[PDB]
Amino acid sequence: TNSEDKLSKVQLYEDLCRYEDTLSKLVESVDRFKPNLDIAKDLIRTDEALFENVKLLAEDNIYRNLQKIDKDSEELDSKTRKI
Amino acid sequence: SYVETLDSMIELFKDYKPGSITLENITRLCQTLGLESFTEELSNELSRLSTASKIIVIDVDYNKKQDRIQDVKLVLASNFDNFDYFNQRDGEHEKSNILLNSLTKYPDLKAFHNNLKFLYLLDAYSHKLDLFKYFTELSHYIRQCFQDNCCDFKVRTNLNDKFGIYILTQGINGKEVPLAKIYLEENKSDSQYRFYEYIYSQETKSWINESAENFSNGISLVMEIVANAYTDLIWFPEDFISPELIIDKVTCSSNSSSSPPIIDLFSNNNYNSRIQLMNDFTTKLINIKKFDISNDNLDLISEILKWVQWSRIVLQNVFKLVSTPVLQLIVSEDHIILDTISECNLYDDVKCWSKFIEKFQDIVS
Amino acid sequence: EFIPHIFYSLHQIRKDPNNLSNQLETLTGSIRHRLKLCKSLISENEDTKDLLPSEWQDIIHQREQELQIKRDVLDDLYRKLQR
Repeated sequence: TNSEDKLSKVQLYEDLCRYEDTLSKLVESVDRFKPNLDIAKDLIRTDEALFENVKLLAEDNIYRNLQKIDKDSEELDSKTRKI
Repeated sequence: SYVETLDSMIELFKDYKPGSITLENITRLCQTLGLESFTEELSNELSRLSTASKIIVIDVDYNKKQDRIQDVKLVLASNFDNFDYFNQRDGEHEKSNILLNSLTKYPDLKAFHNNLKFLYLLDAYSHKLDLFKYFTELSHYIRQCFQDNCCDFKVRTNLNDKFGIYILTQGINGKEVPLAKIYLEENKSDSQYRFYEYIYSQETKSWINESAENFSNGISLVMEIVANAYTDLIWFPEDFISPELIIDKVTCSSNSSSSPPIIDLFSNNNYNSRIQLMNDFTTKLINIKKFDISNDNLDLISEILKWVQWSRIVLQNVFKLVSTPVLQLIVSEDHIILDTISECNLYDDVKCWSKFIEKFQDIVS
Repeated sequence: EFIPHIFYSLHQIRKDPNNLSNQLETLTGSIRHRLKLCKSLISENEDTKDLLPSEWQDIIHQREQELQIKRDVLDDLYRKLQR
């Protein structure tokens, strides 16, 4: 149950959320064959924000290195424990 | 109003997301302007995209291995082959091609689209008026008109990878600063507007229409003021130029109280305590960005530029110095008087304006 | 992949609105398809949604403090056992 709470905590989740909302507005506009510029510009800037957050996620690897050094920590602890 | 709104939305979408520089996006852009386009394989490593219209042919060489544009060539089907599509840089032996630069130096197609829209305008509206010839020669006629009128302005073609006739002044550091850009624009207001060829005659020292039979319809010669940008905006007396010649009036839309900073400076008591400011303007100040200088209005270029230069050197500096926290300072449309100490007017030389500002700064500091 | 397809379809929308309503409707349906698969792919994977900032610093601090206390106790053991 806490998983979804953690997922909602990171910004890019909200980013995909309002990106979906903006495309929903755009499709509603084109359904009414009345394309509103503000919806499209909101869509493009939200997409750009998505893409910058896509870069920001990548520099990931730090957590992975922390994970391997954590495994090193507990394996050293177990070794010294059996010692 | 639906078509005008749709065209305005299409222009907005074209400007807001110009697309990435790819062969497919360049082809789609050319097709969106009604240009005929074909792709040829010159080699296993090189493809050419050739695009054509009535007069213009543009070859774009694409390196398939590098994912990059290698070359761009413009060819005219006019009897005039001398159209300058290179940037005018003083002291570089390599004339840098505007079209190639717009596809290699920029992150997007916006620079290329603007330059292509300009070439397409000349193509569509050239017939017996050849606008490629006339626009090239016009830069020489304006340069001569300034020499004959003793105007200290430099004329350059094609500045910063953009088509246009650029009018430059010497700035305080001897650096050239653009004052205005002259170019052709579609006349949205009157498709029947006759645009004639005007030549500057060395003999008469005037603009002359040699061939009243040589006209194009639905085009205007536009003078755009290049703001270095609210304090860097140029303001004109409302009666300085006929309202029919004003293409773009910056309407301060009715929800932000930006008077000219000049008029707010007649209303706001936050002055240098040494100066009593007196307003002697008879007219309202309006912000004008674009002028129609077509036909008989080519004489106005020198008057508009003198005002723009006087406004930058005198008015804007007087305002900057008065606005930084008793002598009477009278400010009018064409003259400024500091009590009995110093005066300058719009018809004085630039050297008189500089001396007035130096003396004014020494008193206000 | 949905990102480049979204980009491209976005651009032929903004380049050619003068296409007949058939193409506009079909292309908007295509974008709705791509974002539908986008939201699905977001949905099944918890790890990405977690990916989708001081905690990393706190983990680094705890790792370095446990490392230094391990080094100190090992130095003490080395000093004591050599007798």
